[PDB]
Amino acid sequence: DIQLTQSPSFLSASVGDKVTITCRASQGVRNELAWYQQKPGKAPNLLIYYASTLQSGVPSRFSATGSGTHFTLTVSSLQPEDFATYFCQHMSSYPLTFGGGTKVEIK
Amino acid sequence: QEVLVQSGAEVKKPGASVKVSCRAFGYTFTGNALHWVRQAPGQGLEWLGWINPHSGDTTTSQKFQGRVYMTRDKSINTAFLDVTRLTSDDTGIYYCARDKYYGNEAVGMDVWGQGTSVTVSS
Amino acid sequence: AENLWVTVYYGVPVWKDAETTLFCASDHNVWATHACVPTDPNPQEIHLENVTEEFNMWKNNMVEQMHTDIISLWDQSLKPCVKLTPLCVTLQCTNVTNNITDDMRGELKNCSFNMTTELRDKKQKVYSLFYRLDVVQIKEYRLINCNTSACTQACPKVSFEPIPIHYCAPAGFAILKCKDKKFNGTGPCPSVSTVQCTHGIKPVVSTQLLLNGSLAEEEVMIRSENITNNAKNILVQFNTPVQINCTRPNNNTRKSIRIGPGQAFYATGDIIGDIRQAHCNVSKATWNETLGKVVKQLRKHFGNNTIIRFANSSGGDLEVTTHSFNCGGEFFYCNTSGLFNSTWISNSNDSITLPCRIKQIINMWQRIGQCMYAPPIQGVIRCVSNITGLILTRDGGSTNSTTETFRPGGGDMRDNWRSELYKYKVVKIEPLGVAPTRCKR
Amino acid sequence: IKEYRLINCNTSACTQACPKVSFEPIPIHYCAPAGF
Amino acid sequence: NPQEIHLENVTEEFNMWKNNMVEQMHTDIISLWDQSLKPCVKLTPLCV
Amino acid sequence: ETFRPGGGDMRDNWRSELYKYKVVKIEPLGVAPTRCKR
Amino acid sequence: AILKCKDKKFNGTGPCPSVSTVQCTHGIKPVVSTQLLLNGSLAEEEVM
Amino acid sequence: AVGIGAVFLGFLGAAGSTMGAASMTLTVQARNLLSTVWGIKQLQARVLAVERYLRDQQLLGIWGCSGKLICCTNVPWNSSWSNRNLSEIWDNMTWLQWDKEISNYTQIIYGLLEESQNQQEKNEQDLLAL
Amino acid sequence: AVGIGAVFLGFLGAAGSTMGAASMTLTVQARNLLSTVWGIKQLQARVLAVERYLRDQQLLGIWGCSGKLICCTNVPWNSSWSNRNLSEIWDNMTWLQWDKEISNYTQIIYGLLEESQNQQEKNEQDLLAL
Ligand SMILES: *[C@@H]1O[C@H](CO)[C@@H](O[C@@H]2O[C@H](CO)[C@@H](O[C@@H]3O[C@H](CO)[C@@H](O)[C@H](O[C@H]4O[C@H](CO)[C@@H](O)[C@H](O)[C@@H]4O[C@H]4O[C@H](CO)[C@@H](O)[C@H](O)[C@@H]4O)[C@@H]3O)[C@H](O)[C@H]2NC(C)=O)[C@H](O)[C@H]1NC(C)=O
Ligand SMILES: *[C@@H]1O[C@H](CO)[C@@H](O[C@@H]2O[C@H](CO)[C@@H](O[C@@H]3O[C@H](CO)[C@@H](O)[C@H](O)[C@@H]3O)[C@H](O)[C@H]2NC(C)=O)[C@H](O)[C@H]1NC(C)=O
Ligand SMILES: *[C@@H]1O[C@H](CO)[C@@H](O[C@@H]2O[C@H](CO)[C@@H](O[C@@H]3O[C@H](CO)[C@@H](O)[C@H](O)[C@@H]3O)[C@H](O)[C@H]2NC(C)=O)[C@H](O)[C@H]1NC(C)=O
Ligand SMILES: *[C@@H]1O[C@H](CO)[C@@H](O[C@@H]2O[C@H](CO)[C@@H](O)[C@H](O)[C@H]2NC(C)=O)[C@H](O)[C@H]1NC(C)=O
Ligand SMILES: *[C@@H]1O[C@H](CO)[C@@H](O[C@@H]2O[C@H](CO)[C@@H](O)[C@H](O)[C@H]2NC(C)=O)[C@H](O)[C@H]1NC(C)=O
Ligand SMILES: *[C@@H]1O[C@H](CO)[C@@H](O[C@@H]2O[C@H](CO)[C@@H](O)[C@H](O)[C@H]2NC(C)=O)[C@H](O)[C@H]1NC(C)=O
Ligand SMILES: *[C@@H]1O[C@H](CO)[C@@H](O[C@@H]2O[C@H](CO)[C@@H](O)[C@H](O)[C@H]2NC(C)=O)[C@H](O)[C@H]1NC(C)=O
Ligand SMILES: *[C@@H]1O[C@H](CO)[C@@H](O[C@@H]2O[C@H](CO)[C@@H](O)[C@H](O)[C@H]2NC(C)=O)[C@H](O)[C@H]1NC(C)=O
Ligand SMILES: *[C@@H]1O[C@H](CO)[C@@H](O[C@@H]2O[C@H](CO)[C@@H](O)[C@H](O)[C@H]2NC(C)=O)[C@H](O)[C@H]1NC(C)=O
Ligand SMILES: *[C@@H]1O[C@H](CO)[C@@H](O[C@@H]2O[C@H](CO)[C@@H](O)[C@H](O)[C@H]2NC(C)=O)[C@H](O)[C@H]1NC(C)=O
Ligand SMILES: *[C@@H]1O[C@H](CO)[C@@H](O[C@@H]2O[C@H](CO)[C@@H](O)[C@H](O)[C@H]2NC(C)=O)[C@H](O)[C@H]1NC(C)=O
Ligand SMILES: *[C@@H]1O[C@H](CO)[C@@H](O[C@@H]2O[C@H](CO)[C@@H](O)[C@H](O)[C@H]2NC(C)=O)[C@H](O)[C@H]1NC(C)=O
Ligand SMILES: *[C@@H]1O[C@H](CO)[C@@H](O)[C@H](O)[C@H]1NC(C)=O
Ligand SMILES: *[C@@H]1O[C@H](CO)[C@@H](O)[C@H](O)[C@H]1NC(C)=O
Ligand SMILES: *[C@@H]1O[C@H](CO)[C@@H](O)[C@H](O)[C@H]1NC(C)=O
Ligand SMILES: *[C@@H]1O[C@H](CO)[C@@H](O)[C@H](O)[C@H]1NC(C)=O
Ligand SMILES: *[C@@H]1O[C@H](CO)[C@@H](O)[C@H](O)[C@H]1NC(C)=O
Ligand SMILES: *[C@@H]1O[C@H](CO)[C@@H](O)[C@H](O)[C@H]1NC(C)=O
Ligand SMILES: *[C@@H]1O[C@H](CO)[C@@H](O)[C@H](O)[C@H]1NC(C)=O
Repeated sequence: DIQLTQSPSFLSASVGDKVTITCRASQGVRNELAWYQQKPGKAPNLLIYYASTLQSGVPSRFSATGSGTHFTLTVSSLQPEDFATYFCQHMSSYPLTFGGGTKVEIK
Repeated sequence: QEVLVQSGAEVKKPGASVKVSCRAFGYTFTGNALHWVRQAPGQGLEWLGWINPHSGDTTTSQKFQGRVYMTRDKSINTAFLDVTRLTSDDTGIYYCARDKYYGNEAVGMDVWGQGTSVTVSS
Repeated sequence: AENLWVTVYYGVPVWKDAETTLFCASDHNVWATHACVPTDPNPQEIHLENVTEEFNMWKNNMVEQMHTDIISLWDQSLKPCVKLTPLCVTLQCTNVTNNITDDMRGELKNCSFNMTTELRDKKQKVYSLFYRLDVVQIKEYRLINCNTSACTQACPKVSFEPIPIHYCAPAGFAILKCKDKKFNGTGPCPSVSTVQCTHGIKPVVSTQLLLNGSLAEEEVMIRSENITNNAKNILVQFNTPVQINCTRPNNNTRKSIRIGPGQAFYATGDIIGDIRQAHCNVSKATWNETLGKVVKQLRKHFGNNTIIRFANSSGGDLEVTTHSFNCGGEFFYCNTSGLFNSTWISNSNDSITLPCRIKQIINMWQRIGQCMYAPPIQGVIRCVSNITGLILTRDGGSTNSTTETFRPGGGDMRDNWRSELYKYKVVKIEPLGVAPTRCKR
Repeated sequence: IKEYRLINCNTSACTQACPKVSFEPIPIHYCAPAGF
Repeated sequence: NPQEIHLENVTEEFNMWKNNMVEQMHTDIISLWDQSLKPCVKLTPLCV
Repeated sequence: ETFRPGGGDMRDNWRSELYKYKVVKIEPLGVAPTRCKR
Repeated sequence: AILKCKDKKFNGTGPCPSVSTVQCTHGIKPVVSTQLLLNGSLAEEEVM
Repeated sequence: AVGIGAVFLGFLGAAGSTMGAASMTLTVQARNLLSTVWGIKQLQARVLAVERYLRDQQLLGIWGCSGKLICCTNVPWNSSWSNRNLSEIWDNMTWLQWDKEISNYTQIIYGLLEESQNQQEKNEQDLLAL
Repeated sequence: AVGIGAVFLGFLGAAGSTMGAASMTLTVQARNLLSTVWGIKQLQARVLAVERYLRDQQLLGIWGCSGKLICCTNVPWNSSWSNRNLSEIWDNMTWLQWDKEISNYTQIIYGLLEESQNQQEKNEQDLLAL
């Protein structure tokens, strides 16, 4: 199994600020990472696939960068609907694993 | 228009077997690989496995091998997940998800089912 | 340097707009299902990702084909039935005044006439109850159709109830379906699928109100070939149906008169009990909210501050000036004056009753010299339908006034079929293609 | 009905068989199409 | 000169009571009987 | 045992002549295992 | 194929040496007449 | 990433997929090209489908591509028909776009293929004579 | 002398040309072999044309000449059918005269070709088994 570590575990920020979440992989993942957003009592939604391509129907504020072992998800301008749990998931080799989880809350 | 609908919540005793259904609308059922995932209460997601709806090929996490099985019916467009020998660690929300599956390889879990809650306790 | 050569590919997924003959599929009726292939229990729909197609409901050949097929089936359902040529005789008619309401005075005529029998050299004096619309004075009367053409009696066992029909293309042809909600029937559809054929479409024959049709998924839909042209009919599709309850409460009696060898004419003997007008009921609050939705959707096209007025039909034949339909064998023509009568300014259990007149001599399609006689139906008849849409027409629309007037319309059943085939088109597959490749033979 | 009528009158009209047409049975062979 | 090919070693299931040939022959004979009467006099006046 | 004459349905008359005949459709295509490889 | 004889003076029977293949024939008017052919084609060279 | 094999998209599912990706499902489209007044229109439709299928098969046969879904030919690609290189055809376009672009350069290619096939047949006959 | 390339003579323009010259327009003839009471006779004609075309194609296929306009075969030419040498067949005669001469020696050659093709198929299957 490949371990994915997400930082910060908990984060508090206000609307209009910039939030960066770092997902680190023990082994190498060229571009096969996906960023997911999950809200309380609801299934997750696809924000990013290929670690650099924005999913259709997602606001343009979301962006992703990094390849290999380092990846960063950046939200330039927070919104009231963007405060929820964020996961990073790799699919380079079996078994697929998700990140520990980063919860973003309004200050 | 792509939607996945699963069976209702289930409560089971330890050592039993549970079936989770997942039917699809809005897209060709045999056109995308279907992942099965679980999330425990207050924990992260844990990927049970995935299945090819067309050829029926399945790949399961190595820790689950020999305990969870997967099948698909094309006539009515459903995937069945059989989880046997349940324990109190298996309680949580199970999700079936369609994969983008560009280039015949995993890319992202774009469409997710509303999920089903399985509860195991004596 | 490129070194490219022709390469032929067969089975390419490419199609072109084409016109072909579709065939009927379905799961005694006028709409003959005995000559239709069984419908597959599990119809297959292939959702074409990334495919954006061009659609135009107002030039769809499917509507013309459906009109032609429906007319052909109607004609073929009447061929093996009695032709009432002997019925064209002088009729001695009196008024039916036994237990009639103030709105039914002169509506029914008790007409006695001589008629042929099974023996060529014998005559029988019989009588029947005809409708005021079905007879014309020459105390002597004649059937309305006599000076135009003979009428063919509809066979009593054949049922007029619409049955769903699926229109499926031959080999090498594909039916493309537009899955895009809010689609107004014309333009680019980005969400497309291929279907062996459409959902079951019921050939409901009606005017001024689309009955037992499909409902819009999101909101009320306004569709027109050219909204700015008042001469073009406006098709309104509801998202919530309006229940309409139509009844003829006369306890009609049917009697058979042997007019020849193996030929029987079905006359109306005597109404058992009180005689009162057939009518329809529509919920007042539901109709008001539906008209409010229609006004909201029309304001998007005719301005945000315009006054939207619903008025009566301008005039013409009884078919177009009234909501004409068939309900359990009998042909109703209902005065929809309580419905399209209101004004809207930008800013309970009671129901609207629409009186209706029954007719037996029917010219179903807009034809002259081809008429059908509807046999009377035994007993009271009551039926319930969904109003799912409207066929409207804009009155004038000059720049002098800011008020927009819409009146009910119809008559042409092609609009009724267009309301169901708006999201469908037919294409022919072009499997052959040529491309450049480095490969050489 | 000394007054009579043809038996078929109260059921349907009768078609007279054309006199030149013969009712004598003729042998007939029932043959399958290609592939059968 | 009709040709008959005698199939050696071939054993086949037969059932005269479910043969569609009988139904086809009945339908065709009825159709021919109807077709032989269409261009003939209809004795409607005879009902006197 | 009592036997009485019957008839009326001409399908029996045709069946008396077609009793020894039946219709089949040829299935020319077949698939078999064989050592040869393309 | 519809073969047309282009040979003038041809009397309708025998070998035609000048021949063509046409997609199909010229427009022929179905004129119903007796004792006189009306609105027909004319011989190119002389009375035939 | 990891994969679990190929998938089936349906009769025309690959219409939106690129030309290179759409060439992976030729058989899927190929299979479906063959399958008292209404007994005539039905028969007319069946006959017309048969004629179209046989016209396509005849064209493929007289081009020397009989029984082939992808067929190389000896006819060179005249640059006037299309000046686009492979990088912007097979990976950045759909067959519908190629069809709309090339539909006005079709019959000439067909005639050239027919003549080339006839020349190839004559050349093969000459070669086998030795 | 000098020349400016080939020419097109039409659907049957090579009927009068020699057999060798007529063999250069096979595709021209091949192309044109496929394309309430009166809707039946036309349907019958189209169906009949389809059956004739498919009969020709089936014969060519079972002779091993599928998708070929000129096809060499393993069947030797029995001298009883014709004794004329090639000098007086391909350069001094037409296909019509050849058909007139050989029409009484047709079906036997067809059967020989069918059996030869079957034998070739069996031999190829045996060869590929090794
Ligand atoms: C929109 O859809 C709704 C719902 O589908 C339609 O409303 C239904 O309409 C049908 C047909 O009108 C109706 O079914 C009839 O119900 C009657 C009362 O239950 C029955 O009596 C009647 O049976 C007679 O007619 C059949 C043929 O239609 C015969 O097969 C049958 O044997 C009966 O015929 C006998 O009786 C008659 C009358 O005495 C006699 O003349 C005959 O000789 C024979 O002796 C039908 O089953 C449904 O009940 C309706 N349902 C509702 C909820 O209203 C509506 O009409 C549609 N709208 C439009 C515009 O089409
Ligand atoms: C419908 O169109 C979209 C794009 O318009 C198709 O998605 C695209 O699919 C291709 C390959 O299938 C992707 O290319 C990949 O790019 C990544 C990153 O550059 C690379 O690592 C891979 O090796 C591959 O080349 C492309 O990114 C992707 N586009 C998007 C926006 O996701 C889609 O497949 C089409 N649908 C069908 C049914 O064909
Ligand atoms: C119709 O038939 C005539 C003759 O029957 C064809 O004309 C002939 O064409 C051939 C070659 O096309 C000529 O051959 C030549 O022979 C001379 C002999 O000296 C030689 O020097 C040349 O090099 C060439 O080989 C032949 O002479 C000629 N015949 C005549 C009388 O001129 C004609 O081609 C036929 N039409 C069609 C459409 O095929
Ligand atoms: C229609 O007219 C006929 C004939 O006048 C009526 O039938 C008569 O009814 C009376 C009783 O009301 C009888 O005494 C007669 O013997 C009947 N005559 C015949 C010829 O039937 C019939 O009642 C009238 N019906 C209506 C509705 O007015
Ligand atoms: C049915 O026919 C009879 C006669 O065939 C009609 O009775 C005749 O009526 C005329 C007036 O129109 C008189 O001049 C005759 O003297 C009457 N003859 C007899 C024998 O009564 C009768 O009116 C016809 N019935 C209807 C309803 O038209
Ligand atoms: C009138 O409309 C209602 C609502 O659309 C119809 O009731 C639906 O019937 C379908 C059957 O195809 C069911 O799947 C839905 O669940 C029903 N919905 C409701 C709210 O009842 C009704 O059948 C229509 N009646 C007619 C005669 O068309
Ligand atoms: C919709 O209908 C209007 C009304 O006819 C069209 O506009 C008219 O076009 C004619 C063409 O000669 C002019 O004479 C009129 O002056 C125009 N009137 C107005 C109010 O524009 C319009 O072109 C139609 N739209 C489409 C898309 O065909
Ligand atoms: C249409 O509505 C009218 C009321 O405006 C109905 O008339 C009532 O019918 C019921 C039948 O159960 C009677 O009990 C009432 O006495 C009637 N009242 C009045 C004022 O007429 C009529 O039945 C309705 N018809 C339909 C088909 O819905
Ligand atoms: C049309 O008819 C239907 C059915 O008869 C009516 O619906 C009934 O309404 C009554 C009174 O509200 C209820 O008690 C019944 O339970 C209803 N039955 C059904 C099946 O819905 C409806 O109200 C009528 N509408 C009009 C305008 O007359
Ligand atoms: C629509 O409403 C108008 C206004 O009520 C109707 O005009 C009436 O027509 C009748 C003839 O049947 C006259 O007796 C009335 O005097 C007219 N009213 C007025 C105010 O002049 C018109 O007929 C209605 N249209 C339909 C199709 O019913
Ligand atoms: C449709 O109904 C309206 C409303 O009842 C009719 O208009 C009435 O017509 C009568 C004439 O018989 C007048 O006496 C009333 O004053 C009118 N009332 C209104 C409100 O306009 C209309 O005539 C009916 N349509 C037809 C064709 O008869
Ligand atoms: C009668 O014959 C004359 C002469 O052939 C016809 O006139 C010729 O008409 C054709 C039209 O197809 C022209 O091409 C010729 O130039 C005309 N020639 C002369 C001398 O006028 C005339 O049309 C014929 N009329 C009829 C009714 O058949
Ligand atoms: C029948 O009644 C109508 C209306 O009540 C009247 O116009 C007509 O003159 C009456 N006919 C009679 C009594 O013959
Ligand atoms: C038949 O009569 C009606 C009314 O008498 C009239 O309106 C119609 O024009 C007539 N039709 C013919 C064909 O004479
Ligand atoms: C509505 O119809 C008009 C007709 O010209 C068309 O231009 C427009 O695109 C349609 N609406 C949408 C959302 O496509
Ligand atoms: C109609 O009349 C018949 C005969 O009198 C009776 O049996 C039936 O119940 C009546 N129907 C109604 C609705 O009154
Ligand atoms: C139309 O509405 C007006 C309300 O201004 C009312 O007075 C009139 O009676 C209505 N007429 C009909 C036929 O409903
Ligand atoms: C015709 O009359 C005969 C005897 O009179 C009777 O048996 C038969 O039922 C009648 N048929 C009809 C249709 O009235
Ligand atoms: C004229 O017809 C006769 C009929 O036998 C035929 O022999 C002759 O050849 C024809 N004329 C010409 C010039 O061919």
